[PDB]
Amino acid sequence: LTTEEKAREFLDKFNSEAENWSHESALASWDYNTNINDKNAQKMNEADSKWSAFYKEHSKLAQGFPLQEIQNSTIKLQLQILQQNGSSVLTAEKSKRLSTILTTMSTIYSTGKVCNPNNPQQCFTLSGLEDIMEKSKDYHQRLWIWEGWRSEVGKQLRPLYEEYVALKNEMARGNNYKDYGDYWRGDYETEGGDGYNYSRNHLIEDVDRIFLEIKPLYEQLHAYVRAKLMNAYPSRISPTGCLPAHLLGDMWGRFWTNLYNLTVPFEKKQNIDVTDTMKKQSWDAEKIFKEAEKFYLSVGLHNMTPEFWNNSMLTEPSDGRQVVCHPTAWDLGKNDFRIKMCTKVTMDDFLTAHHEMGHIQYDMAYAKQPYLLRNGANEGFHEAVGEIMSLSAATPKHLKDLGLLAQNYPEDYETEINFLLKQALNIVGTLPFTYMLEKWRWMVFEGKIPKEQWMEKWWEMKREIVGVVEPLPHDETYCDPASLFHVANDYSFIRYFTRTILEFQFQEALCQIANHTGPLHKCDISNSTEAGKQLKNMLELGKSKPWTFALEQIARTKEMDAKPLLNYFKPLFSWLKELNGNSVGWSADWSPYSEQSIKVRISLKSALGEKAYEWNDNEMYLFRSSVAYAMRVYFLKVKNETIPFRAEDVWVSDEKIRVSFKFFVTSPTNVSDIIPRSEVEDAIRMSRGRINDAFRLDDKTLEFLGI
Amino acid sequence: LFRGPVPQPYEFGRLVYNFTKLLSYFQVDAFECKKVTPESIATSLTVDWFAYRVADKSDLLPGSSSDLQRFNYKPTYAHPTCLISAYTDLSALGGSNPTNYTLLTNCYGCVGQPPKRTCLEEFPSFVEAGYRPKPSCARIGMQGHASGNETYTAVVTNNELDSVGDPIWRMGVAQTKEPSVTDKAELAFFVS
Ligand SMILES: *[C@@H]1O[C@H](CO)[C@@H](O[C@@H]2O[C@H](CO)[C@@H](O[C@@H]3O[C@H](CO)[C@@H](O)[C@H](O)[C@@H]3O)[C@H](O)[C@H]2NC(C)=O)[C@H](O)[C@H]1NC(C)=O
Ligand SMILES: *[C@@H]1O[C@H](CO)[C@@H](O[C@@H]2O[C@H](CO)[C@@H](O[C@@H]3O[C@H](CO)[C@@H](O)[C@H](O)[C@@H]3O)[C@H](O)[C@H]2NC(C)=O)[C@H](O)[C@H]1NC(C)=O
Ligand SMILES: *[C@@H]1O[C@H](CO[C@@H]2O[C@@H](C)[C@@H](O)[C@@H](O)[C@@H]2O)[C@@H](O[C@@H]2O[C@H](CO)[C@@H](O)[C@H](O)[C@H]2NC(C)=O)[C@H](O)[C@H]1NC(C)=O
Ligand SMILES: *[C@@H]1O[C@H](CO[C@@H]2O[C@@H](C)[C@@H](O)[C@@H](O)[C@@H]2O)[C@@H](O[C@@H]2O[C@H](CO)[C@@H](O)[C@H](O)[C@H]2NC(C)=O)[C@H](O)[C@H]1NC(C)=O
Ligand SMILES: *[C@@H]1O[C@H](CO)[C@@H](O[C@@H]2O[C@H](CO)[C@@H](O)[C@H](O)[C@H]2NC(C)=O)[C@H](O)[C@H]1NC(C)=O
Ligand SMILES: *[C@@H]1O[C@H](CO)[C@@H](O[C@@H]2O[C@H](CO)[C@@H](O)[C@H](O)[C@H]2NC(C)=O)[C@H](O)[C@H]1NC(C)=O
Ligand SMILES: *[C@@H]1O[C@H](CO)[C@@H](O[C@@H]2O[C@H](CO)[C@@H](O)[C@H](O)[C@H]2NC(C)=O)[C@H](O)[C@H]1NC(C)=O
Ligand SMILES: *[C@@H]1O[C@H](CO)[C@@H](O)[C@H](O)[C@H]1NC(C)=O
Ligand SMILES: *[C@@H]1O[C@H](CO)[C@@H](O)[C@H](O)[C@H]1NC(C)=O
Ligand SMILES: *[C@@H]1O[C@H](CO)[C@@H](O)[C@H](O)[C@H]1NC(C)=O
Ligand SMILES: *[C@@H]1O[C@H](CO)[C@@H](O)[C@H](O)[C@H]1NC(C)=O
Ligand SMILES: [Zn+2]
Repeated sequence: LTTEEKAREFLDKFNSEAENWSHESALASWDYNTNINDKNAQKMNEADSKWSAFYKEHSKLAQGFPLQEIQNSTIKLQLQILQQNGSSVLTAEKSKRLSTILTTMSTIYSTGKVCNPNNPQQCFTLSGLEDIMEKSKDYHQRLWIWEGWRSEVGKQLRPLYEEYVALKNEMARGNNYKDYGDYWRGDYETEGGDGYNYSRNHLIEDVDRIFLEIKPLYEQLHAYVRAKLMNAYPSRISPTGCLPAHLLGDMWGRFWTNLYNLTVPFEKKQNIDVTDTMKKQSWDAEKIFKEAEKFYLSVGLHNMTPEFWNNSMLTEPSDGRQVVCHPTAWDLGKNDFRIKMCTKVTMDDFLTAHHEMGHIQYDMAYAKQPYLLRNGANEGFHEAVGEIMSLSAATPKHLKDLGLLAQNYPEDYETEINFLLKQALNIVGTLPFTYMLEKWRWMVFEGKIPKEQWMEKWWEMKREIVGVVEPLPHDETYCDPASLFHVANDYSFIRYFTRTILEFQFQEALCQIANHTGPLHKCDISNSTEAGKQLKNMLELGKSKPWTFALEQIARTKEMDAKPLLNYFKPLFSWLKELNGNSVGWSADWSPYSEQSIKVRISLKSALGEKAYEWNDNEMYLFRSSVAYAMRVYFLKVKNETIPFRAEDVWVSDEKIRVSFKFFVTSPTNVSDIIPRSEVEDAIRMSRGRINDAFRLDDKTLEFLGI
Repeated sequence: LFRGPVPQPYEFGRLVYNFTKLLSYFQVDAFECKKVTPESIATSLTVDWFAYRVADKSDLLPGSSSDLQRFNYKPTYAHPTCLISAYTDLSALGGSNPTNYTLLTNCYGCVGQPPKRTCLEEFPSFVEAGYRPKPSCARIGMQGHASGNETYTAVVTNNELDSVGDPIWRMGVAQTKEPSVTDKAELAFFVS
């Protein structure tokens, strides 16, 4: 036999056994998740151990089949999957150390607390802090939570992230990658003839191209939100500047969904909600899933198996069992499909049921593929397929046909604007976030951004790309990106960017086939078997073909295209454009603390000559201490107040290599309270003589601009 | 069918026999049927009709993407139907001939009330098959016809209120065209 023939036999045997072992693991995991106890946890761990031992043995064996001698692309692809080394390229000490670091970062994140600075006995966990950030409209409360999280947790992760980056890059190099960023970008890499090849470097060019196409829409949404927040927080937001990071609706500014109550276009009109009708008509969990099944059948896709309806958990157990309700779709192997969900009779769970069943439909479609190829074409394909099914099901058109919405229910254009705006806050307002975050991490792994400039570049990029400005200047003891779940837990993020773009390409292509006329957001592909067939042809491919091929099969293109997204939100764009006028855009010069900051310029050479010293970190510390002193003296003598100002209450920003920087002072017990510039300038003059002596400087070599 | 002014596409007439006898008043330029043959028509009866141009008969046909069937009038073909496009001098029959022909070329919704009313071309108002155009779209065609303007653009409301009691505004465009046949009324009929 030849190498290819031997590889053929190897894979056939592997795939057969892999299915058997994978099934046993899946069953044990299921039993645990639907019945949480110690006995099931033990069975789960044992089943996973057996799977891992199996996979590793065959991974090593796969190394005996050189890819250079394989001409069959199906075989070559499966071998490439098995032959990956990963962490095993590291020595035992480095492999163990990396594992330890990853565990540590995860633990710090999940157990972090922030304590109210004016109430030491009131401490919240991340879940509590998130709950507050999603609802609070209090400028001060939001600020100490935002800053607290970054200081309490971010400063613990900083040193771990630095070691993490070094270790992950060494691993990537051991696997013949340039760096860990290059490693991650390999998830979009494909090879083949025609234009079906996609290099890792091309991913960077495509996300930059797409971002620029989206940007004009984001700027209109940004300007609109800014105008509304200026009313919610008077005198806090500048009409031509960036938005304060802590006022964006959540802990990180990832979604703008929670701003809807402040930004809603037409407040006298409500969105469609059929929850009350579902209850009135006596709907239950079973009926909801049965209706989802009918939807998929109307377009020529499968029914759920007899087993599905028996094995699945569609409602929360009433028998005492503890479960995790978070909705998931399962493929256990051997034609065993299940959904685990705690369904309520609501519109939200109605749409969720369609989403989860969409995942099952995809899993069934490629069940005929070899075990290793039973996946989506890319990491974003499964989610894109699920989302388009939810969009269709949620239309007024569909709801009327179901009897959940009055047949004579009138159309209202203001309601449609409210709908599109709410969608934009979740879909559009997040794209610059995902783009900016990955761009930063890629540059950090590559080495374009040195450790000394990690936070400097983070916030520079935030202002230029997203249009968000920090409430307070942060130095390099901070690690703001690590305060996010996905960064701390070593997950890739770009998948969210690509998922969104694909989602709209699929929706538009299917609506054209279904001969939909009018606005895209009102499209419903129900009863279209032509649209169904076009989709099925893509779904059944699994990952046996290049994703560019899979995309062409549905959207008739080999490239990602932002136009479908821009078309979806076209009516919103036009409305916003007319309303915003020429107020669209932002500068990156303004910040919440810039108006009352004082610029200091020092010349040590002209002061001391040969006796001149270096303005190092220790000199900066002394300066801040000297300012705090001046502030204590001023307040005690002028206001008759005793205020314990410390060096830590003196904030320093915009520091250059030359001795030039700006500073401002806050109250010891209040971070939203910035001491007026006039009070600070008065304090400096009063103690100017002592500040001078401290550094051996005169009034020409130590200049306070404005004095 | 031969009395008064001839109805326009946006205000078509609706009225609910010797088929040959009727087809002796008009000179037929084109004729077509769907789900039926004219022999069967001769061997309820509903007649829908409006002023149109014979020069533009291609737009009356099934599969057309013209403005007529988007904003003015569209058949359902649920029942056996025949299309007739023909012309005659109606004055001698007790009616009157039109001096020009008017149709809606666009109509779309508007959000908000004055002075903050914003009209969006992205929210088109299409006529449903078997139905008349909205009162606010029909208003535009009427004013356009009588304006003496080849292209007439307006924003109107016509006793249409929303869920909170506010006026519903619509914007659209009407187009007026000259007759193609000298001293004759050009008509389109949909008979089902
Ligand atoms: C997909 O296509 C099917 C088949 O045409 C649609 O089902 C149909 O739904 C309509 C109402 O939406 C049914 O007509 C009406 O049914 C009610 C009873 O619920 C009755 O009281 C009315 O007098 C009238 O007959 C129609 O009979 C029914 N056709 C069937 C079941 O064969 C379905 O609604 C379409 N779904 C979508 C999203 O378009
Ligand atoms: C198409 O034919 C119609 C007739 O069916 C023409 O309508 C006529 O248009 C003139 C303006 O060109 C109207 O005269 C104006 O009436 C108003 C209101 O009384 C008055 O304020 C003006 O000073 C002027 O006299 C005329 O009344 C109107 N006829 C009818 C019956 O309303 C229409 O102009 C023709 N369209 C085109 C493009 O030729
Ligand atoms: C993957 O790494 C192996 C070497 O690592 C050993 O085998 C792994 C499967 C794992 O068990 C490690 O802990 C082991 O230390 C590579 O095999 C070597 O390849 C070179 C050519 O570059 C060859 O000269 C050596 O003789 C090979 N050594 C052995 C034992 O086969 C393998 O090529 C790597 N595969 C990839 C895709 O990088
Ligand atoms: C989707 O529509 C096409 C084309 O229909 C025409 O153009 C449309 C935009 C619209 O204006 C229609 O009213 C027009 O009639 C359909 O393609 C036709 O299919 C029939 C078979 O049923 C065939 O005899 C025709 O020759 C086709 N016409 C062309 C130009 O190819 C298509 O079938 C429609 N899709 C569905 C699911 O109905
Ligand atoms: C946005 O406004 C809605 C009300 O329109 C808020 O929803 C209400 O929240 C309270 C408190 O939890 C509930 O008691 C009400 O029953 C809810 N009403 C509805 C219709 O859901 C919503 O919480 C607000 N969101 C934010 C971020 O403020
Ligand atoms: C698919 O492979 C071809 C090579 O056959 C790539 O084409 C090269 O692209 C680079 C970068 O633009 C150019 O500098 C080369 O000159 C091109 N070579 C040829 C022969 O055209 C192509 O870019 C790859 N496609 C993708 C998406 O990566
Ligand atoms: C910290 O300082 C801020 C000022 O930045 C205080 O803010 C005030 O809050 C009250 C509400 O109780 C408002 O009436 C004032 O107008 C706010 N001042 C300003 C300038 O906006 C805040 O109360 C302080 N927090 C404390 C002392 O806990
Ligand atoms: C690749 O091998 C599979 C069997 O594993 C076979 O079905 C397929 O036709 C082969 N394709 C080519 C191009 O040889
Ligand atoms: C859906 O289920 C019904 C009832 O068992 C069955 O008759 C029908 O053929 C199924 N649909 C498809 C496409 O097989
Ligand atoms: C559902 O699964 C249980 C457990 O295997 C089995 O005993 C029961 O008979 C099944 N019911 C149906 C309808 O298949
Ligand atoms: C009337 O016609 C003129 C052109 O002569 C045009 O500019 C004007 O807008 C028209 N009036 C309306 C209401 O459209
Ligand atoms: Zn999902």
